[PDB]
Amino acid sequence: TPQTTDAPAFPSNRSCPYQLPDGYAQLRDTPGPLHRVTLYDGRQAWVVTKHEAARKLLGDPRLSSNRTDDNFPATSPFFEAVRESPQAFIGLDPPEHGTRRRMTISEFTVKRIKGMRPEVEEVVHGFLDEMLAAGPTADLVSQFALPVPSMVICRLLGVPYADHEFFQDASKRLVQSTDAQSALTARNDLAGYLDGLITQFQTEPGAGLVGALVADQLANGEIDREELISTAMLLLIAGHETTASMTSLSVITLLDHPEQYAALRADRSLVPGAVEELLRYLAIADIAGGRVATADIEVEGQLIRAGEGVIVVNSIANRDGTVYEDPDALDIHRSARHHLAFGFGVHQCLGQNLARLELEVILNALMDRVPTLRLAVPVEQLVLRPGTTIQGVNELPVTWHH
Ligand code: HEM
Repeated sequence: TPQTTDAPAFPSNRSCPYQLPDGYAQLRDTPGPLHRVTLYDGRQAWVVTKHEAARKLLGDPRLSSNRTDDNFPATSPFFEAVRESPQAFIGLDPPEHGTRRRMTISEFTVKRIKGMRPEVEEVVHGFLDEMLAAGPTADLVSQFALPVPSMVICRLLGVPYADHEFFQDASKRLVQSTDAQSALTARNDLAGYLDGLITQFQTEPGAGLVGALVADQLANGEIDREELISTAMLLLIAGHETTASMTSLSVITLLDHPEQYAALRADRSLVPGAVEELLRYLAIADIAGGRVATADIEVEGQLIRAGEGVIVVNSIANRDGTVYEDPDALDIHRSARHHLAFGFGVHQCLGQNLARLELEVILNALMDRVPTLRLAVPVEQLVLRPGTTIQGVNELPVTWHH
């Protein structure tokens, strides 16, 4: 009995850190902007598998971001936790979405990211000093990839870095949770911590975004205390986990393309372009594109009906050969313009330029301070996270010149 299905199981896991899962390359190859998939609980949904339809759909207000909707395309138990938990603005639609997002934008402006560059370099070179002095081998993840953006986002938010063991652990448990209870637990841990910080700030105003939200919006009744907790938690978790994942994966990927990595070292003006290429190619938040239709939507002769789930899969859309010639080839010299690693439209990544600055600084610093960096293990021995979470590795053994 043939087992071929026209709604394959989704998501799928990467077998190579920088290549689409076999299932996804297949989805990519099927003509038409949309394909049926079967989600973990048996329910069916659409995935968007082409670049222009991804942009169009991400821009269509008929696709809601409400993750508490009964028909939201839950991809794992994490989403069961999401569905019964309070929502940050990532799960809101206009006009509510804008009123919350605009409370946070001031920290992420181009001018502000510019003026973070000296601070990001200090943090990066700080953790490099320590790692290089500490041993001849290291886990790049715990010793460098994670602490750097952790310290940077903590200062932006006004979250004390002194508490980093606690909130880094809770962030991991939440984002990488495989069951709903573990996710709810990690969320509750972070929420109680952030609640304490809020009270503290009400007594003694504090620095950072959390400090400003407490002194301004909360005091005016413009945000709920619970919403402020959700907002700070989103930025705190996004701020840690995304750039950390890009760092480890970029290192693995560049070391597998030595000719391009050498070109990069020889001409640092190539770094911003290389960062855009690595973003396109690694697409680490590739299912952070879930939606539910609130009205019927016609998509090139296919119909998304009201109440149906839609996942905009940006890793697949980033490998659209009609936009990126030889899409599965890493090319730090290509134009990776218009890529969807950060989404598109009203929910386009708030932190995108912070992430870009961090990755530029990091790559330049590794090339400068540790040009002999190499993996301490074969790529094959690394353990990749599953396709239900942010892509990456939890451990990355590295070594360098003895
Ligand atoms: C390092 C690479 C990063 C990638 C690939 C990435 C990816 C994405 C994607 C695909 C979305 C769209 C979600 C959707 O449409 O539902 C998003 C939204 C978001 N990101 Fe990023 N992100 C990154 C870094 C960051 C950083 C460093 C922050 C710091 C706070 C951040 C904060 C956010 C927030 C708050 C949203 C929600 C935006 C909204 O709903 O209006 N991200 N991200």
